[PDB]
Amino acid sequence: MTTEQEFEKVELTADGGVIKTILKKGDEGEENIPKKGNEVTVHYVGKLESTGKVFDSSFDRNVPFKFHLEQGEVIKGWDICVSSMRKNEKCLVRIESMYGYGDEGCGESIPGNSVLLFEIELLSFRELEHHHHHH
Repeated sequence: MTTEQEFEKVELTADGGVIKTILKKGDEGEENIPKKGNEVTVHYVGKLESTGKVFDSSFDRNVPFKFHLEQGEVIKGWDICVSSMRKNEKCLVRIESMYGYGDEGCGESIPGNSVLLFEIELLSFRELEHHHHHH
């Protein structure tokens, strides 16, 4: 009956140091692993934790925007989350200044070196073997 789940955060995971919170866990899937360099489809949404401001724009709550993993658009914040997701799993990731485009300044909703939360749910993915076959 928990409305506020007592979840732990993963602070600086070994995949390049990103903060993500475990919400749902992948039930089972050996082949069910979305990794970088491969094509994945996910939706992102949430709020600005930096001030607790919930998202309310004409675009974010309306348009289903999705990116692909490792297309150069994603740096680290999404990268660690999606490359460690599962098709039946879900985590909340923290987009910090260095985890996002706080360097270049190119953001979407409110990119001001603030910490934002995006719920990433990997509904579609496809592991493509693009490496030389040893055997």
